[PDB]
Amino acid sequence: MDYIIDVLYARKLKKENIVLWWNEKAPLPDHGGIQNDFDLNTSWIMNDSEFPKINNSGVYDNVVLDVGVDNLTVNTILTSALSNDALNVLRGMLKEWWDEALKENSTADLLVNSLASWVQNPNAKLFDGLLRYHVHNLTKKALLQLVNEFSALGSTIVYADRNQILIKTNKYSPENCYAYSQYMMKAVRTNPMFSYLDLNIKRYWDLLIWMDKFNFSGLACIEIEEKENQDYTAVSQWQLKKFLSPIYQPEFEDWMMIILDSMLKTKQSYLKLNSENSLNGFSHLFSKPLMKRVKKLFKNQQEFILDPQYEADYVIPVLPGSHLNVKNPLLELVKSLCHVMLLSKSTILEIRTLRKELLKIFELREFAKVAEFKDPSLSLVVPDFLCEYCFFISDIDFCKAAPESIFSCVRCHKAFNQVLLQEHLIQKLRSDIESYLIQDLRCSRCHKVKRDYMSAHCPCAGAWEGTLPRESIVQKLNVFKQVAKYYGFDILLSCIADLTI
Amino acid sequence: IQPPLLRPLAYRVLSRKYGLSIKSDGLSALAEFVGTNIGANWRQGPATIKFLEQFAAVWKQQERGLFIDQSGVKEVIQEMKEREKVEDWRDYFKVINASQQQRFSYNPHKMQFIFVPNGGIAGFLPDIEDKVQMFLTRYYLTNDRVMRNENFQNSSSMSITPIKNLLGRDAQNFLLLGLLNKNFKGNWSLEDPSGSVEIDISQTIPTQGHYYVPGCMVLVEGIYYSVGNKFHVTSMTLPPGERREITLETIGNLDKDLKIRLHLLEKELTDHKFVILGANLFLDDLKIMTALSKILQKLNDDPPTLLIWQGSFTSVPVFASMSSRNISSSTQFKNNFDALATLLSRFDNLTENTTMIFIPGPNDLWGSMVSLGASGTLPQDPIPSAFTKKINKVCKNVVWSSNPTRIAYLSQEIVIFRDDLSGRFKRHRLEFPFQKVQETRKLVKTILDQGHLSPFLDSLRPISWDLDHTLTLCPIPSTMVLCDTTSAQFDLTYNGCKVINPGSFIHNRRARYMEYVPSSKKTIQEEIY
Amino acid sequence: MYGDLGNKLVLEAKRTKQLYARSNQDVNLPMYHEDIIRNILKEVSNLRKNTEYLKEQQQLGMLDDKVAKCQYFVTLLCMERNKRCLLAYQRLRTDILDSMAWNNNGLDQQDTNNLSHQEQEYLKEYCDLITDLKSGDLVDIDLSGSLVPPSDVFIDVRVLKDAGEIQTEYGVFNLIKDSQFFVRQSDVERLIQQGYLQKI
Amino acid sequence: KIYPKLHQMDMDKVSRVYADLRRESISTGSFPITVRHLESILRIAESFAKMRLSEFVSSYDLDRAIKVVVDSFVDAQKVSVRRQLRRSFAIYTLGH
Amino acid sequence: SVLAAANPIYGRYDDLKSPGDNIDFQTTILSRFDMIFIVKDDHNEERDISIANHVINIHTGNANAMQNQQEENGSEISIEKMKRYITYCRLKCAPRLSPQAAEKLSSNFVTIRKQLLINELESTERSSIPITIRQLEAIIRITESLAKLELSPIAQERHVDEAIRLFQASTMDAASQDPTSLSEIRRFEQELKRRLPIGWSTSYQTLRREFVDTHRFSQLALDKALYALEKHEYRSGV
Ligand SMILES: [Zn+2]
Ligand SMILES: [Zn+2]
Repeated sequence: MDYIIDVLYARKLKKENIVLWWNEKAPLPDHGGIQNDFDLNTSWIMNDSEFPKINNSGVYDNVVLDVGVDNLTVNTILTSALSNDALNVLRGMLKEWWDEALKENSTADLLVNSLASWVQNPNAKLFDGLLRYHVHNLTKKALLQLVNEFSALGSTIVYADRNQILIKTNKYSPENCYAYSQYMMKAVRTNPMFSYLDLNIKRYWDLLIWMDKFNFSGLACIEIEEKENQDYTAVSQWQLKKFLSPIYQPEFEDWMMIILDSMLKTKQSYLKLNSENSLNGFSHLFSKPLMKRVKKLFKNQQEFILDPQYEADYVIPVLPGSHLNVKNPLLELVKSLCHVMLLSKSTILEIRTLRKELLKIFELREFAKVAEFKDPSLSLVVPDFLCEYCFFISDIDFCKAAPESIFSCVRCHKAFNQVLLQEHLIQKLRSDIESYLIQDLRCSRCHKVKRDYMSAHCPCAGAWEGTLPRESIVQKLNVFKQVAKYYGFDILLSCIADLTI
Repeated sequence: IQPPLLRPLAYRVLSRKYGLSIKSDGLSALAEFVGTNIGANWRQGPATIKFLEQFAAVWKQQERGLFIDQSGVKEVIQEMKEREKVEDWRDYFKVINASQQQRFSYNPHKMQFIFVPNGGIAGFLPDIEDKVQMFLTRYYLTNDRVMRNENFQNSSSMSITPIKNLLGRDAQNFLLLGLLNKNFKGNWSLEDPSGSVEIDISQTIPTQGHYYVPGCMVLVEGIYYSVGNKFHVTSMTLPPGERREITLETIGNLDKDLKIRLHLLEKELTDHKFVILGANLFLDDLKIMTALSKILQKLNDDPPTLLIWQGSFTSVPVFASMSSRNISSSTQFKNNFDALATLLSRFDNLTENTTMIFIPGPNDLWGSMVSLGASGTLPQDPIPSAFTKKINKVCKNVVWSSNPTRIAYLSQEIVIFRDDLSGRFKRHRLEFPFQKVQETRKLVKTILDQGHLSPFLDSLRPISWDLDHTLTLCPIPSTMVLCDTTSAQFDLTYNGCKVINPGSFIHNRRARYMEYVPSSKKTIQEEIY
Repeated sequence: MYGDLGNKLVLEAKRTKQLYARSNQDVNLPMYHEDIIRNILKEVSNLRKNTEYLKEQQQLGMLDDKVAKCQYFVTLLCMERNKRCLLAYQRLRTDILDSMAWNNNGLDQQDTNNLSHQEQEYLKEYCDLITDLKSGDLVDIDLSGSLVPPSDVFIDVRVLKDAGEIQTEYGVFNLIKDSQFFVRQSDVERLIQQGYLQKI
Repeated sequence: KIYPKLHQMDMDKVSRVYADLRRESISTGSFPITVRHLESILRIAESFAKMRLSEFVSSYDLDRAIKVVVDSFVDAQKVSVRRQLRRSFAIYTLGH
Repeated sequence: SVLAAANPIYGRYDDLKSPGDNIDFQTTILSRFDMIFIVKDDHNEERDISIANHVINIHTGNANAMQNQQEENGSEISIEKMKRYITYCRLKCAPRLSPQAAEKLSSNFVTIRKQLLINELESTERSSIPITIRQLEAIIRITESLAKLELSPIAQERHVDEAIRLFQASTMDAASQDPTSLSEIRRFEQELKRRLPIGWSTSYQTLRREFVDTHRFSQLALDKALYALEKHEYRSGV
């Protein structure tokens, strides 16, 4: 119904002295006469329209996945009211719709929900690239203000998705804090002049081992909040654990349950003592079983290797995320274990002790780059992807998310069609290609920008370095090809075939 | 067959003649060749001599006795012999994409240093050197054509003065050649490899024969006023162009008897029809579909030797749709391309001994994804090969090429490009404080004399850095096809070269395609509906 | 002053010929100095332009041949000097070309970049002519035959580089790396021409 | 008679060591760290190996040399940063 | 040809300090010796790692040998006969050192002179005594440095002398940007940015607004502004 949004906005503008920019022939906004002028700003507004994500990988005593605010675009544009003329007209229309969005027909609510999509939909006319970019920037400042507001509270934002916001509380306080957490987040949301953000804090994690969206060990989600009494089983996608060899995957998962149980037990021990030191005790607790099972597994691998039946299972499945060397996949297992352990800052010394023990188990230098993990993510993401049925706005990560996760969005059961997925992926890819074609050079010593079309080396002593060349764009093209083998993607296949030529 | 007997024979034939080394294995090769000679090996001597001469001419390598590469040498020899016992128009007129044309770079030592374009996934992406050298190459071609033209004017006329040498003296007058652009101070700046100077647009008379837009080279005369630091140019003249024949004779023979033979053949050639439908053909409209069907019926009577399909094949821009209407816009774009292939093949004389050339447009995808209504980079991206399917098999003569398409004509040269450059000129025509036919003549003079197809700043329109050689008017074709929907349709000849403007497919209410006879050197336009 | 440009050119040419001559071995032909060549080309064109001005000069008022014709004759002297300098340089170039042709194409700067086109086909056709001399009559002797008197036909030679077997007139011979081989002089000479043999 | 030789060595261990050395001289209590300091560490390793009396340097003896040098550096720092720096280098200290 | 050895002040170069404090030597001596050069703090912990690798490699005999032979076969080519060649080729210096220079130098010499004028433009208030004589030592420097570069091993004088003069220009600019040196322009860009986010509009519109399209501010004051801003504010990374 974004065309209805177009006709209503046209009616609203016709009321004012300014006149609509609607143009059926070209869905691009029709401002002035050109409607087609191209410059650096023209590509600037359409591109980089992705929600920035803040991630702090760690393990914490009391973590809450929190409310998980939705439809932040309309909330932000309403809160902005607390070019400028079009902004004021749109703010008045949005306030009118919000008044209609409350205690009225469901059509008003649907129109309010789809207004955000219309603001970003190129197919819908009266769509301005400046409008989309400015709404994106407003959402950026909204996330910044939310972060600042959370900063005042004695809690740290360990993750930020702009769809779900993740904060852990510094204090080791028990169950009563969860009710106190609800009271404090009520107090937090009451303070600013907003009312459109999602309430009902949810999915608190009594323990969380935060790596990324897909690797975590959150426990005891939203409930009567008894602090692990009704312990929800640790939800753990493990997009890296899937990467692993199918035989080493159960071992890694079993040991991460063992690790989780050990840290939990040390957590009750520390809580009883008080009536991350708990993690520090946990480290010494699981050190002996870890080291004993490591060599055991290494000793087994000594004969396990060179077995045609075993090597068929031992081969690491080829996944779009990683390009690391094989490096004895069992060694990959212990390196991944180190990485997931390295989150706890206090235990990092004990983690170093365990690494020294392991390099005694298998010969290797105490500190080594080869011993370093350097896990590749290779996340291919379309900025601010939307599901027309659900109207939710969220970046969709094709490589990292599960095969059905790309297909079906989390909010509503409706599944994304493949054609739009390929269209958006190719959109980002080539848009980056022209960006590569329209960059501005940067010097070596002075580091100025290429204000000169006839430069031939900087007027500074240094030459023009540059920012982002072709080679890793080509490897990204190779990742696109790998996805194309993974997912049919005939439009993507055609795009790849064209790009090769 | 009997190597040792051939051993001294082959030694005499090869080693004594050329000092060439033959292995036992290649000598065995010659042995089975003698075996293939059913007759006794007497005239194999001359045969082996011709073998040696061909090997020396082609391979130019030691160790001929390979029997592997030597086997290929034997195959080439028998092909040549078969050609010995047995003792064009389609070879020329080839359609080349933007990247197909060989790259050329200016060099003071060698007037045009040979370069190479790029069909590689890594190769097609331009480089930092490509960034600097596209600008530098425009300037160098401008400088060399200007110095040749100034030699022509007077041993030469007034000479340009290095921007750096300008400011050294305040009140002195100088000749300049540089690229005009807006200075970040706010003034109009003329920029060359030596530097850049802000230009006082006052007291400046333009040359009425040429357009003038930012991002163009220019020959100017005036005072600099080093205290004022802005060049008080008096007279402003676009850099004079050079005729294709004059450019060739200045740069020497490059790829006379062959050219004159091809010219005679083309003059012998008759009724070769070059048909251009016109700008912005739309496959969506049914009335336009019927008009195009009637046009194809007309072309069925005489299949044109050239057919041009213009940009914006679809009526409205095609692009990604997250709010899909259960069917992607790209799917309609594909179906529109698939359609009319049967219509082309339905008419039997049509699409037989014919060629259809397609030009991308802003409404076309890969040119609408970059910018829905607008066009993207200056060398426009052709449609995906997937959208080319079943129309390439139904119609064998359809050619999918980028917007800067060229034809390597045997007696002439034809450059095909579609854009609304007239609108860009009009919105960028400069005012100097100091008619359609006339303005088209001025546009033609501007395009030819400036020596670039689209002399515009890369910021205004993205230009392929490694492909900038094509965007420069290095060849100066005798005939150049430039389709401007905005501009009035016309055909004009300038500096010994003809410029043809197909214009819109339908001017006001009637379909209209051109027809051109290269031998007759005249363009005719018909009307339908 | 006009020949001074030619003077620098001929000094450069004498430097090149000294460089080649001092080394008995082959010297790769240096880059063709077409910069100076073209400079002299413009000078001679403008020299011709000034000669035309002398003709028109007279047609107008420089009718004092004693003076005007003297000036024209002087111009003639300058242009002849330039021409003779260019002839000397080009002849020296061609002598180098013939030397290299005999030493490489006849005895068997491979790159032509140092060489201009005209002289490229010149040297190619000169090699063809050499072959023609080899062709037909005098085929019995090698037109580019070794100018050293033959010492001994049978000599032992160690293989410089391993290149497998190479067929001789009658005897099989494998070029096994560093293998002594005591045979007639023709084969060893021709392989020295390719350099696959050594140490005599 | 004894001349221990660095035939075996830990390149990247020393690399990370000098890396940590960096962005610490920014401290007001921290003196600049230079290449000659690294050469000093190397010669301290040589002195340790000579002290071990083996004709071949030992990797772990070289590790104790690293430990001694880094401890000297830490002592050179201001006590305020000294604690933060000692925690930072604790990832190196345990290996000795 | 004297090669100096002076650690300017307090040991370190102290580029972020006034050149008079930095250069204990009198600037007249600097001009008369005609050369200027800087060693600064590299930082670049990755490059520091690589330097450590190189130093240990040359330090450990087993690695030392392979770098030694690698340098010898291609580059280090018997340093003694490098000295022999240097003697022979300084005998080859003397014959001629500006055949190819003349035409290009006729422009580039006055070019570099103009960039020196640019430098005094950034160094208004004279930036004290040290910066004034640098232009004269530089104009003599070009003349002596073309001969220094010899035309390279052969006939490559101007094309590289341009880069070398650029290197020297920025060398002095690291000390001639201010009389605290870079610290003063850093303070300038800070007292600039103290309004840019909170006020001073955004996106060049404010620059089109204040001082009537900043025209009076543009020629000198705004240029000084951007020269300070640029350091703190698709070809190399990806
Ligand atoms: Zn949905
Ligand atoms: Zn610079």
